[PDB]
Amino acid sequence: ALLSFERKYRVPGGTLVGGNLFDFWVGPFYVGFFGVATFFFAALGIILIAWSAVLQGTWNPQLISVYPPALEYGLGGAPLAKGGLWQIITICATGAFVSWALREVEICRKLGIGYHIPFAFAFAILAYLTLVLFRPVMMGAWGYAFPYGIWTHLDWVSNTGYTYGNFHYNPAHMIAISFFFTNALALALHGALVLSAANPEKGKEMRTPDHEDTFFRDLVGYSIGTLGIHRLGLLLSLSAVFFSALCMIITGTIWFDQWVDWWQWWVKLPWWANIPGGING
Amino acid sequence: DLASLAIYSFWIFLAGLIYYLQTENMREGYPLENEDGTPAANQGPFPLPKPKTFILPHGRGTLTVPGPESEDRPIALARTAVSEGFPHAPTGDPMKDGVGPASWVARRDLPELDGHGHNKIKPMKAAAGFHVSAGKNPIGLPVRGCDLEIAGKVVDIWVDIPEQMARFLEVELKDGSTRLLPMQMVKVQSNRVHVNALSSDLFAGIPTIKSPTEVTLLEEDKICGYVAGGLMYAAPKRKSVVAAMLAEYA
Amino acid sequence: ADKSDLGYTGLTDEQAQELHSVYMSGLWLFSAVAIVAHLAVYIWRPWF
Amino acid sequence: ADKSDLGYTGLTDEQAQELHSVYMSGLWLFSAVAIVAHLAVYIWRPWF
Amino acid sequence: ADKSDLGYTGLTDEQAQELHSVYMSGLWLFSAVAIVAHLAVYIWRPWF
Amino acid sequence: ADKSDLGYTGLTDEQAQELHSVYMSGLWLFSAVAIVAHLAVYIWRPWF
Amino acid sequence: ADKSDLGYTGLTDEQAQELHSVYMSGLWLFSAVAIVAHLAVYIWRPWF
Amino acid sequence: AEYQNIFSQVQVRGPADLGMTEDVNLANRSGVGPFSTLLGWFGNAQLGPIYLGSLGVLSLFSGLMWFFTIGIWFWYQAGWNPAVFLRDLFFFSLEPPAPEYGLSFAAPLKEGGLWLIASFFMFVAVWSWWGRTYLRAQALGMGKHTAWAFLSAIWLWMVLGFIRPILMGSWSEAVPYGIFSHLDWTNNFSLVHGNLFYNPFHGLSIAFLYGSALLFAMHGATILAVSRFGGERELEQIADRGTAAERAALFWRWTMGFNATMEGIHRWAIWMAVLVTLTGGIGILLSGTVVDNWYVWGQNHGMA
Amino acid sequence: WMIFDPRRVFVAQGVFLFLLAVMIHLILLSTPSYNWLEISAA
Amino acid sequence: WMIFDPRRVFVAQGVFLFLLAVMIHLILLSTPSYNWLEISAA
Amino acid sequence: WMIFDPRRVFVAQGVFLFLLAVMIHLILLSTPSYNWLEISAA
Amino acid sequence: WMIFDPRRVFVAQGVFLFLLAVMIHLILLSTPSYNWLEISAA
Amino acid sequence: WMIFDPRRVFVAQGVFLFLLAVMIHLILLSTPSYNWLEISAA
Amino acid sequence: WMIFDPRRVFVAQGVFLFLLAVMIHLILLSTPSYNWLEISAA
Amino acid sequence: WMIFDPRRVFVAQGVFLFLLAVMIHLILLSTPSYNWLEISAA
Ligand code: BCL
Ligand code: BCL
Ligand code: BCL
Ligand SMILES: CC[C@H]1c2cc3[nH]c4c(c3C)C(=O)[C@H](C(=O)OC)c4c3nc(cc4[nH]c(cc(n2)[C@@H]1C)c(C(C)=O)c4C)[C@@H](C)[C@@H]3CCC(=O)OC/C=C(\C)CCC[C@H](C)CCC[C@H](C)CCCC(C)C
Ligand SMILES: CC[C@H]1c2cc3[nH]c4c(c3C)C(=O)[C@H](C(=O)OC)c4c3nc(cc4[nH]c(cc(n2)[C@@H]1C)c(C(C)=O)c4C)[C@@H](C)[C@@H]3CCC(=O)OC/C=C(\C)CCC[C@H](C)CCC[C@H](C)CCCC(C)C
Ligand SMILES: COC(C)(C)C/C=C/C(C)=C/C=C/C(C)=C/C=C/C(C)=C\C=C\C=C(C)\C=C\C=C(/C)CC/C=C(\C)CCC=C(C)C
Ligand SMILES: [Fe+2]
Repeated sequence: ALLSFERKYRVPGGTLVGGNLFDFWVGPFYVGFFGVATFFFAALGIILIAWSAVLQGTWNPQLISVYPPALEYGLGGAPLAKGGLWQIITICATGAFVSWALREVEICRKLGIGYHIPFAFAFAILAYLTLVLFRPVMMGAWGYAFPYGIWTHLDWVSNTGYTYGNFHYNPAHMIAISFFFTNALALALHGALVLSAANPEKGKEMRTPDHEDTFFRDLVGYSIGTLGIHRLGLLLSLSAVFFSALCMIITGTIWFDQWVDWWQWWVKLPWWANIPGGING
Repeated sequence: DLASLAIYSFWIFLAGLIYYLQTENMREGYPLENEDGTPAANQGPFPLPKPKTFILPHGRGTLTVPGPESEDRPIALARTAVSEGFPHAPTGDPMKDGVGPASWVARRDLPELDGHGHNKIKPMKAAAGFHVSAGKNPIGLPVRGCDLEIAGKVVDIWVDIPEQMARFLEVELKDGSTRLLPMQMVKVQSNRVHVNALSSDLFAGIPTIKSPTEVTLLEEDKICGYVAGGLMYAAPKRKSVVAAMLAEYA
Repeated sequence: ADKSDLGYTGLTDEQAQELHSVYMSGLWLFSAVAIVAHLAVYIWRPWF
Repeated sequence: ADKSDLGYTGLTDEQAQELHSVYMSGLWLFSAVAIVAHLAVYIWRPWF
Repeated sequence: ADKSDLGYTGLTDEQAQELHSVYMSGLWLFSAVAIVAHLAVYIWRPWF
Repeated sequence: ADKSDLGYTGLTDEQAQELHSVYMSGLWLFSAVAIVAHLAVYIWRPWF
Repeated sequence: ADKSDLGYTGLTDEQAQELHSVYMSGLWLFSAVAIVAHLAVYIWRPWF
Repeated sequence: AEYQNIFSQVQVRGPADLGMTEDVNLANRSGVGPFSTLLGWFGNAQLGPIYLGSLGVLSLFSGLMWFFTIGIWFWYQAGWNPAVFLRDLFFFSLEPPAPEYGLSFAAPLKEGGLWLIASFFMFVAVWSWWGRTYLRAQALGMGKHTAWAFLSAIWLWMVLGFIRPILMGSWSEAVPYGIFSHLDWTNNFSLVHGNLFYNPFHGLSIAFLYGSALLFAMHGATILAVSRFGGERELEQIADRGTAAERAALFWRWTMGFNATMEGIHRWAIWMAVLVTLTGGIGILLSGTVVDNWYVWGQNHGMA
Repeated sequence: WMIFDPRRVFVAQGVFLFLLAVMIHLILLSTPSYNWLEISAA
Repeated sequence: WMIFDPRRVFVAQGVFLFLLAVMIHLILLSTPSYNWLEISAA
Repeated sequence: WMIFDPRRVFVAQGVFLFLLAVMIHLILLSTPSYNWLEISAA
Repeated sequence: WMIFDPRRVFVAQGVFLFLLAVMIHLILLSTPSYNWLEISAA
Repeated sequence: WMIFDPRRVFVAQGVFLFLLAVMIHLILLSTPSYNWLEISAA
Repeated sequence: WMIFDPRRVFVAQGVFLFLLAVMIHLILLSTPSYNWLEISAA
Repeated sequence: WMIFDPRRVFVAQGVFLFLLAVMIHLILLSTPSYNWLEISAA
């Protein structure tokens, strides 16, 4: 199936060196060179919810668990359901993260829409990596990792997330939250910055980008335009992750101690050194 | 209320919100049409809605949307696979019949209007707002195409007000017959420009803007689409292009 | 050769010596021949 | 240039030399290779 | 041409024929049939 | 046509015939049918 | 239609026609009915 | 001094122009704000104007005494020196009337005093800035959706220290005031209620903040990506469908399996909006008058 | 001539009757001193 | 001048009174002794 | 000019009977010394 | 009429009954009574 | 338009009746009395 | 007719069966009670 | 060339044997009861 204007856009290529051997449009979906790759990755991956459903216990993805290896086995493998079989799921996950963000280029080079999209999933490629590769290779073994589940890695983040006291004292974490609540801060007015002009209240003539400049300059004193808030969505939604992968690339591997004990490096200053002031005083 | 109540006014009132939302994103484009002009396979589980009345910003008519969807504009792809699926290929050269990577559309002859009573995009010789009167000022320098050779000379800027921005970079030919080219692809460093899209002997194939000051919404389709035409094919196959089109960083 | 209108394609006999000659391979090797696998099934083992 | 009739492309004579030598040979070079290999698969090890 | 004022249309008195003879008389099904299911729940069983 | 003064619009013909006709037939019911619910509440059953 | 600055519209001398024909006639029942409702409050039941 | 014309953006500044005129105002907006022309070749560069009426500065004032009330309870312990203030600009604290006081405002300045003023004024700052986004879309001829994602946003503000701490009846049931005091409070509502993981109303609100970046990681990408063509102008791409609904409307259907209308890409983006603090306001109006310990919720309505 | 009229009468009429009653209902609905529907037998 | 008149005349009249009234009508009912609607009873 | 003549004394004066007034009302209400409404039986 | 095959019947429709068949061969192996080849040791 | 035909029955309808079948089974296969599969011995 | 012969008839069977055989092995390895190397570990 | 020799099997089969090499290195080098080089301490 294809759209009405999807007539002129149909042209073979996009893929690199080898030919148009893999680029057949199966339905509404694109099966380029990384299309059948993800077909190979998505077919094996549904079984990885069902494998440790006979080794760890339950058959329902409520408590299904293929645990990460232990902490100290070294630079190597593991048991199985408790690491070994866990060690196989990732290169599919990530091998499928990759075969997706780069099958887009077989459409990007196919037409001529920009290459800033093999990229906004690469802050998701550099956000799931920081929990599977970036951490547990150095402190001992692959045992420093989370479980894949949907209720297993839940009681892994809270009642097992106060190893560093409270994680709010974690400054970049809290800056990578000074970056996150600001994502829907600028989707809430921009997802409503194109809605109510052809549908004003009912009947009225449509607005142009000069009413935008009498509504938002009549809002919050800053009107960078309409191309300043798509440079104000891709500024809300990619970086709360490098300020979290930096809230953790120096947390646990260097600071497996209380980050509530980090906020006593601030009160130590020669000026007010030997001085208890307020609350502290 | 209770411990088991409120999660049900939700598994229902919102279990059709991917349903109600999808159709509202499936206005334009649909219905689905085949590879010729034919009531196609179908639409989907979220079929297209029958549109409501659309009032336009400068009295451009009763253009309901989804609107015109048929085969008005010329298309030229020689159907390789008569079966629906396998792609199609242009007749002669793909940058003359306008098929593949270079796209456009036929619209009405009323350009984009703002609210002052005037058009949207004008050159610097159509708005004496900001000028040149201090030091030495760069609005007039030579360029280079993707063939790695000089292409022309750009000496002007199409100004903007509401966005205070820019949309085109006008090229003074040897003659004067107008040409155009987009804005974001560009990659200028020092004293000469480099574009990596079109070769320097395929710039006249870019339509002369009917007016050197006006861009009608009809014209603003190929004029920012021919460069996309050269982002797919270019360029088979051997030697310099391999050290030009591939690699790079930005 | 390109087409225009409903409901090509289509069409014929690109539909007659083609579409008739491949679809029944997916509608017999799995319709009545799938009841030939029912052989070692209908008796093994619904009845214990 | 593209042609007309049934069916293209192609390519007579290639209904019994292309769509029967690398198409119907698959109904043999593995379909029967299963039947022989299963004599060393079906009994390992469903019976303990 | 375009109509005069609010409401137009309207109109006068298309308001008092197609929206004042069934919008206030037929809409008494919203007033009459409702008490049928309200005289059954007025105090049954707010009074066991 | 744009009129100079208030209300126009308006518009007399559509002001006192559109906003006063159902005013003793509009602003005389909501200050009455609401009291029907009131006079059936003050006595039943605030008193213990 | 607008004249100039300070201040339209409007309007002289419709300002007294607007905001003293109903802004000092009906808006004084804001102190002829509310002050009538003041009475059930001034000493009932501050002073019992 | 001249404004230059550098290499590859590009830009041209703006003389003396504002916006539109209908139901707004004339002699209220102040002088033409001075322009920040400092490498303003990327986005825009234009300060002013601003609707400085009584529908906006009621929040400048009511926010300021929300800003100064916890302020005169952030210098109270320092030692009356400017050394300890910026030293503990966060270590300082202030809590509302105690978990035993509640419905009476009889509390003096000390134990729990300067909580009763900050919010009281803020009450007509937030609520007087719900309607600086709801009626300035009426000064022209637009809609009201801009503060209907805001009525949903002040739905989470409708439970924290408002509706629950009055029915139940106490001010400790509202949020302490500071910069860390409430961070030692976001984990309070966690553990006292037996952890809110099996509370999929607080957790789906989460689940509606994990769809703000599944919805703006790519919008900020593709609208910047189909902009060489003409997809930056979001005010001429819907009813007169340009080629930006062709490089961005064939791009995603092939990929993930569906695309969207140039108008409908603002219909999901405000549906992962009016559902974040809205499913948060419910999932925090369902926490305190339903089942406190949510571990004793999500095993009887979860596994049992 | 500064704000609106037509919008307030069909949609903003609600924030006067409904969202002023439906929230004040469940207050006097939960009160024992009234009950009506919770009268039954007590 | 700076302002018009005859439109916000229905919103400074319809709902403006209750903005003051809603924050003041409920500083009195909290007392179990007053109530006037709860005590006129037993 | 600028100083809102038919405005600030109509609407901004109609709310400064709430800006100046009610912020000091909710303090001397629950003061035992004055009371005048909270003396009760003792 | 319409519809397509030469593309679909080679790499598309084969994963429809494959979406129907192998998704339920697993299940007849989870049950501790059916199984048909699982319970062999005992 | 509105409702076409020759694509739904091939890859969608085969998994619509199946989708209408699946959310029915795992309750009647697991009701306090019914089941009709595992139990055949006793 | 159509489809492919010099393109997609030797590759719609290579990684296609690898997408249906070698990843089907992982089901008969999701066992550790059968298994052709995990029989001893029971 | 029917199959593609210097494409599908010169750097795409060298990782096709690399396909079935190291994924099993995390099953057979794994297993909770084998090792035979790691436990040189217990
Ligand atoms: C003790 C409780 C602590 C705390 C416990 C933790 C723990 C533990 C962690 C964090 C982490 C983070 N916390 Mg914290 N955190 C707290 C509460 C919060 C609050 C809040 C307002 O309550 C916020 C806003 C945050 C925000 C943050 C960020 C700084 C950081 C998130 C990184 C991340 O997710 O990127 C990663 C991005 C991704 C994983 C997306 C990748 C996308 C991939 C490529 C695609 C997947 C496809 C998928 C498999 C398919 C599914 C789709 C199906 C097809 C349908 N935390 C409190 C203070 N928080 C994480 C961190 O800092 O490390 C980086 C972390 O581990
Ligand atoms: C034990 C740890 C628990 C947990 C503990 C809690 C607790 C406790 C809570 C949350 C709550 C939430 N959690 Mg949690 N949470 C967990 C995991 C997470 C993770 C994650 C690790 O992925 C994240 C990112 C979050 C973050 C979130 C949010 C989704 C949700 C509250 C939204 C919010 O902050 O709105 C806040 C926004 C507002 C309140 C509106 C603000 C707007 C105001 C009204 C405007 C003010 C006007 C003013 C004048 C403006 C002045 C501006 C000037 C001009 C400068 N949680 C784990 C499972 N979480 C909160 C909740 O509500 O649950 C649903 C909550 O209480
Ligand atoms: C970062 C700190 C914690 C953590 C913090 C939280 C918090 C807080 C939440 C989640 C939630 C979820 N987490 Mg988590 N999560 C972690 C690790 C991950 C990782 C990873 C591998 O790095 C990923 C990809 C995810 C993403 C996920 C989803 C599975 C789930 C819902 C996401 C959502 O609604 O937002 C947008 C994402 C989507 C819309 C994608 C859909 C994701 C779905 C649910 C996963 C698909 C699996 C599917 C069932 C398998 C199908 C395969 C076959 C068809 C059978 N989390 C770590 C351990 N995560 C939310 C939840 O509760 O789930 C309901 C939630 O509130
Ligand atoms: C800062 C980067 C942010 C981001 C951006 C982003 N995500 C993106 C994209 C972008 C630009 C896409 O273009 C792509 C998309 O399709 O749009 C939604 C996508 C996407 N984000 C997704 C999910 C997702 N993104 C998340 C986060 C983020 N995405 C970040 C916030 C999260 C959370 C909440 O952490 C989730 C759950 C997918 C819907 C989609 C990725 C599509 C894709 O690449 O598919 C490949 C996968 C397969 C082929 C399946 C094979 C995998 C195996 C078979 C099993 C995998 C095992 C694994 C453990 C899965 C378990 C999932 C959960 C249980 C954890
Ligand atoms: C759907 C949920 C998302 C959301 C939605 C949302 N937020 C919104 C809105 C919406 C619809 C708005 O309409 C409103 C807005 O206008 O956005 C810009 C807003 C807003 N959300 C904001 C923040 C915010 N967003 C948040 C998050 C979210 N909001 C979610 C992502 C949060 C969280 C997580 O709690 C916060 C805190 C603000 C940017 C804005 C609220 C505007 C407002 O109410 O402010 C009123 C103005 C003042 C109080 C001015 C006073 C300034 C200071 C208080 C005084 C000190 C400075 C002063 C200058 C002193 C100097 C003296 C001078 C006189 C010299
Ligand atoms: C140099 O310093 C100077 C002199 C300038 C002063 C500085 C002051 C400082 C330090 C200001 C700091 C301000 C900051 C950073 C505040 C941070 C606040 C944070 C992080 C969160 C606050 C959230 C808001 C909350 C918890 C408010 C909750 C209140 C409600 C939900 C409703 C309240 C309603 C009440 C109290 C009822 C009142 C209404 C009626 C009708 C009685
Ligand atoms: Fe937008």
